[PDB]
Amino acid sequence: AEYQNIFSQVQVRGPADLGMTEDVNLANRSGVGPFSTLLGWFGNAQLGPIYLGSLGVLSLFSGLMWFFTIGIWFWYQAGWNPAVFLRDLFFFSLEPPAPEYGLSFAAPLKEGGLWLIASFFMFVAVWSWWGRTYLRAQALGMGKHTAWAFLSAIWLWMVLGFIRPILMGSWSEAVPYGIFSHLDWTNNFSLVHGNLFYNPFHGLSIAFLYGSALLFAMHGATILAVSRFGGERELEQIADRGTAAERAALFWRWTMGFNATMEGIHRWAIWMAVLVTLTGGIGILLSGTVVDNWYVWGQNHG
Amino acid sequence: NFDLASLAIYSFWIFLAGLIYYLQTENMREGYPLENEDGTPAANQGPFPLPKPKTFILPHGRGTLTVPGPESEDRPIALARTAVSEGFPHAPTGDPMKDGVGPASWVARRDLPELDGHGHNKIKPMKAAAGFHVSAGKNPIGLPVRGCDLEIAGKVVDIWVDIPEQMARFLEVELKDGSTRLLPMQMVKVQSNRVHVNALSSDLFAGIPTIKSPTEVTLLEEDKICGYVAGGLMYAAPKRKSV
Amino acid sequence: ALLSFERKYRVPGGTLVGGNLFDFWVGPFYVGFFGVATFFFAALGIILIAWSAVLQGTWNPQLISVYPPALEYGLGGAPLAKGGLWQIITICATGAFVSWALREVEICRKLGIGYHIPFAFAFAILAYLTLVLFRPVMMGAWGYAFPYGIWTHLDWVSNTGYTYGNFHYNPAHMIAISFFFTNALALALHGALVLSAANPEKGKEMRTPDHEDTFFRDLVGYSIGTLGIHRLGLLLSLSAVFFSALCMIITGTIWFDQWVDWWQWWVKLPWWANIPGGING
Ligand code: BCL
Ligand code: BCL
Ligand code: BCL
Ligand SMILES: CC[C@H]1c2cc3[nH]c4c(c3C)C(=O)[C@H](C(=O)OC)c4c3nc(cc4[nH]c(cc(n2)[C@@H]1C)c(C(C)=O)c4C)[C@@H](C)[C@@H]3CCC(=O)OC/C=C(\C)CCC[C@H](C)CCC[C@H](C)CCCC(C)C
Ligand SMILES: CC[C@H]1c2cc3[nH]c4c(c3C)C(=O)[C@H](C(=O)OC)c4c3nc(cc4[nH]c(cc(n2)[C@@H]1C)c(C(C)=O)c4C)[C@@H](C)[C@@H]3CCC(=O)OC/C=C(\C)CCC[C@H](C)CCC[C@H](C)CCCC(C)C
Ligand SMILES: CCCCCCCCCCCCCCCC(=O)OC[C@H](COP(=O)(O)OCCN)OC(=O)CCCCCCC[C@H](Br)[C@@H](Br)CCCCCCCC
Ligand SMILES: CCCCCCCCCCCC[N+](C)(C)[O-]
Ligand SMILES: CCCCCCCCCCCC[N+](C)(C)[O-]
Ligand SMILES: CCCCCCCCCCCC[N+](C)(C)[O-]
Ligand SMILES: CCCCCCCCCCCC[N+](C)(C)[O-]
Ligand SMILES: CCCCCCCCCCCC[N+](C)(C)[O-]
Ligand SMILES: [Cl-]
Ligand SMILES: [Cl-]
Ligand SMILES: [Cl-]
Ligand SMILES: [Fe+3]
Ligand SMILES: [K+]
Repeated sequence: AEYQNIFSQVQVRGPADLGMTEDVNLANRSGVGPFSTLLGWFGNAQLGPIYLGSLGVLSLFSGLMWFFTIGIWFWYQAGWNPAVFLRDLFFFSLEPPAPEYGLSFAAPLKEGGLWLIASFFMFVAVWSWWGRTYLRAQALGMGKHTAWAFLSAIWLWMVLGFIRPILMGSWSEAVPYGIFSHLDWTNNFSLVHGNLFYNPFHGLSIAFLYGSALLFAMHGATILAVSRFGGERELEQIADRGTAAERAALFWRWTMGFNATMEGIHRWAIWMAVLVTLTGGIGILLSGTVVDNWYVWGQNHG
Repeated sequence: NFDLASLAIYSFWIFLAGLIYYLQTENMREGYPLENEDGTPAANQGPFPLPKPKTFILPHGRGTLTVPGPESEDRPIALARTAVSEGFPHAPTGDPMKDGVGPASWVARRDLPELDGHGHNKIKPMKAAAGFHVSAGKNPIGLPVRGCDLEIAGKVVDIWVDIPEQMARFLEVELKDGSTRLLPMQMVKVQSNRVHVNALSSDLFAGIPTIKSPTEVTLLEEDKICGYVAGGLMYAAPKRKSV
Repeated sequence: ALLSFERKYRVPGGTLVGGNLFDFWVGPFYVGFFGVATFFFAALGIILIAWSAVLQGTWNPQLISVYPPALEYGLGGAPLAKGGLWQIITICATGAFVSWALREVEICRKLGIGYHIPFAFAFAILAYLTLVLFRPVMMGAWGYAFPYGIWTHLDWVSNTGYTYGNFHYNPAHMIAISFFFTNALALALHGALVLSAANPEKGKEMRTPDHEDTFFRDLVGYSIGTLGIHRLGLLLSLSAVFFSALCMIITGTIWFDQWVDWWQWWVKLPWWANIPGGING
């Protein structure tokens, strides 16, 4: 058969790639980790090095303290028996404080307090990590597109767990930490707001989520299809268009009548994705603050 | 819009229309303005205008690229109209594999090698690439190369590797006369006892474009080689036996 | 009209059917035999929908809805007004989609590229064919397929899901969702990385793929590389859809009770089954 290039036929290895320096404070990069032949059939075999400054130490520590806080709660929910822990692992839930404690921190640890602690830790972890995304870009002289893109994800998370509960006047409106419980929450949220299929922002979010799958299938299939002309080498194709970029454009022009550039496909990409959680977080932020029932809103607003 | 949701959704649609507009103009930095088949500026360019140019500063002293700008093939195109009106194909006027047309097409990219983050040639033969070796999979160096006419076209004498990405990019193949050619790795099939190249018959190998220096390739040369081998799928088909 | 670089590629050849008969373009669009097949199937498809509107008595695009054969018709045919149209429009739909994949294969042939795109598309067609064709056939009626309407199909999604309780608990649907969200993560990041290299801080030189690896290693300790990431997006997104097909092909067929209750297999496993404590004892 013709070779498809989803996995590689031959792996090559050379000296560990320690990276570009630019302005990065090299005191804080680890050494390279192992090489994995398995990853190697699909992507790069090399693992590491990683950069861990102070902001990264904070983020990880805080992140771990979150997982832990939940874990403590779970093992406790499991009466300290590991059999029960493993058995019920998807049924355990760390729930927020009752409606009765509003936005206060007055609630007992076993009945709201731990949830606040966990949320505190997750807040510090994510935000510190956000700053990492900016600073690692900066040290290398690169654009801040990643940190901006990540902000759109942060937005939906921030709306669900912090902004919306603040605007609704209680932490009881926030999502519990639990595998089954957070799915139940999601279902319940829609039931209680007149079915989220009626929320125009929900519909957009889906358009974009599905569209991201459409787009990345298109894009990735396209780069692979032109990988015999060096397609994946997108920066140099940006700087000096080659037959790879041209055949790619023309595939699409001849299929659907218009097409992209090598740099431009990546702007369609970043936005297709980012609009998922943007529109998404609007949808939710408005739910119960401005609109109690999307079926009802729909009847009065086209 | 008495209500904030209505204001929100209406504002978002306006934004999305502006975003799509902006996105589409960003994607007109190459290949535009549209042209008639004779190469002149076409009459209807569409409702989107050309963006205001941007300039990229290329690294390693290699200049800048400003797009959009004066578009030009910078090579002659051996094809001729086959109809008296727009929209039909253009017959090659000679041998399209040699002429570089159709699926054998190449672009007049820079005739320098792609450089890496440190300004070193990106691709080099593995002999010249310190500490690089095959780490997994069947090593092709030494295998006979077979074209789609089921005839031996040569032997594999090296892998050309991308240093920074640590991957195989070409196989260097020695022909009957002792010269070598690069074959894209994406167009070969490393089998246990041979390398098989479906795109080309053995007689077409000599015709693969050569590289001016035996231990680097330039972007222009990459394009001609890759163009040529891909062209074989169409143009070598009368010599492609079943399989 | 033509892109500045396009003429060199507009050579004869690559068609799968009809030799040179349809080897030509209208504007930017390649036609070919499957271009003709596609137009024919789409056109008839739309005319029937446009008619089906008439018989519903509406023209509003947010009202128009073509409903499948009522569940009592089984896997037989129904009159045009009462199901027949949907059956014929599904045939036209499949015809148009499959014809579009085969046109795509033709463009690939003419352009000398790999067949990855139409292959990718084939996964979308299969998802569709699960919903309108494989699932209904395994269940015994066209009534189980979704109807063609902007809102009515959403009505169908919700009714279908709530038949099995909270649909979230379908485990193939959990995997499917994970691939969708991870794909969107991957697309954000990939878009963002390439652009951050192509468009570096003010006054500086374009960065290099080595900057892109370095950025990700510094951040998460790993870089998949640029061949990798395109392999990845294709895999994530195709996987999202494969699990979407799977999660439905099983629902109504191997599993038809409440999905939440499926997870009882794990809970009730014999070693920890009867240990007291926890949520489940
Ligand atoms: C996949 C699981 C369910 C389903 C679940 C949902 C849910 C849930 C939602 C949608 C939504 C949409 N769905 Mg649906 N949808 C299904 C199957 C389909 C099929 C199909 C033939 O299989 C089609 C064509 C559509 C089309 C659509 C759009 C009307 C709308 C936006 C989707 C989008 O952007 O996707 C990604 C694609 C792109 C960004 C590319 C462009 C696609 C365009 C917009 C499709 C236009 C369709 C047009 C209105 C009908 C044309 C028919 C003509 C006769 C040719 N759906 C199945 C039955 N769909 C959303 C909505 O808001 O509905 C009101 C929404 O919330
Ligand atoms: C019965 C259930 C309701 C319903 C209830 C809800 C609710 C409630 C919500 C959604 C939301 C969404 N739903 Mg809905 N939804 C339904 C039906 C559907 C259907 C369908 C076919 O029926 C589809 C396709 C969707 C699709 C979607 C998405 C478009 C959207 C979530 C986007 C996203 O990426 O979130 C995922 C992305 C995030 C959550 C971002 C999180 C980022 C943070 C910063 C990450 C931190 C990670 C942390 C550090 C731990 C990680 C550890 C590391 C791995 C080491 N829904 C039905 C009608 N849906 C959300 C939305 O936007 O609505 C408008 C939402 O809030
Ligand atoms: C109350 C509703 C239930 C529910 C019930 C269901 C049901 C029921 C289904 C899903 C399905 C899905 N759901 Mg669920 N689901 C719920 C909650 C969610 C949530 C959430 C955050 O809560 C999410 C993220 C999802 C996510 C998903 C996806 C895994 C999957 C949909 C994508 C898909 O199938 O694409 C597949 C893509 C297609 C079918 C696209 C086909 C496009 C074709 C090939 C081309 C058409 C071209 C067009 C006509 C041309 C137009 C003209 C041009 C534009 C010019 N669900 C709630 C709990 N979900 C669906 C699924 O898996 O289906 C297989 C499904 O049937
Ligand atoms: C914009 C829409 C999409 C999106 C975008 C997006 N997400 C992003 C970004 C962007 C642009 C990032 O830059 C950022 C990132 O870093 O990606 C690599 C991120 C990110 N998105 C993430 C997740 C995520 N995104 C999601 C969604 C989405 N993200 C959307 C679909 C989702 C969901 C729910 O669908 C999830 C779960 C993270 C991978 C990453 C943010 C990381 C973060 O904030 O971490 C804080 C928490 C920790 C640091 C603790 C982690 C602990 C580790 C397991 C390490 C263990 C510790 C140590 C190794 C030693 C001890 C271990 C033991 C062995 C003892
Ligand atoms: C497999 C992974 C993802 C994927 C991939 C994918 N889709 C693709 C491709 C690929 C690789 C293409 O090459 C092809 C393309 O050309 O894209 C621009 C395509 C395509 N994916 C499309 C849409 C699409 N993909 C989707 C999903 C996905 N596609 C996945 C998430 C979805 C949804 C709902 O999520 C939609 C809506 C089209 C843009 C395009 C296919 C165009 C095509 O087939 O055109 C020929 C047909 C017509 C022009 C019209 C046909 C008219 C019918 C006869 C009548 C309509 C009947 C229909 C069932 C009614 C629906 C009513 C709705 C309210 C439900
Ligand atoms: C949630 C997102 C998480 C991403 C980050 C995961 C956290 C991983 C943390 C790993 C801990 C790192 C240990 C390093 C500290 C140490 O003691 O070893 C250092 C030592 C050298 O120190 P030296 O003194 O020489 O250097 C200083 C001057 N240059 O190096 C080593 O021995 C080990 C290096 C190990 C690096 C490997 C990291 C791999 C990460 Br986890 C990859 Br495999 C996984 C992430 C996948 C992608 C996740 C995101 C996907 C969306
Ligand atoms: C109000 C919280 C907002 C963010 C949503 C957090 C819920 C997702 C947690 C999923 C389950 C994690 N856990 C603890 C079970 O492992
Ligand atoms: C959501 C549906 C969007 C469909 C997009 C169709 C755009 C194709 C435009 C092709 C351009 C053809 N022409 C003659 C105007 O140049
Ligand atoms: C899939 C194609 C979507 C193209 C987006 C174009 C949106 C047009 C919105 C214009 C604003 C309309 N309105 C009434 C809200 O003002
Ligand atoms: C017939 C539906 C076609 C859908 C394509 C949508 C095109 C959006 C054009 C943006 C309009 C430009 N504007 C007015 C925002 O500046
Ligand atoms: C998500 C909706 C897809 C975007 C469709 C809008 C783009 C239409 C582009 C047609 C312009 C082509 N043209 C004339 C510049 O060659
Ligand atoms: Cl750090
Ligand atoms: Cl942008
Ligand atoms: Cl060098
Ligand atoms: Fe890319
Ligand atoms: K070596």
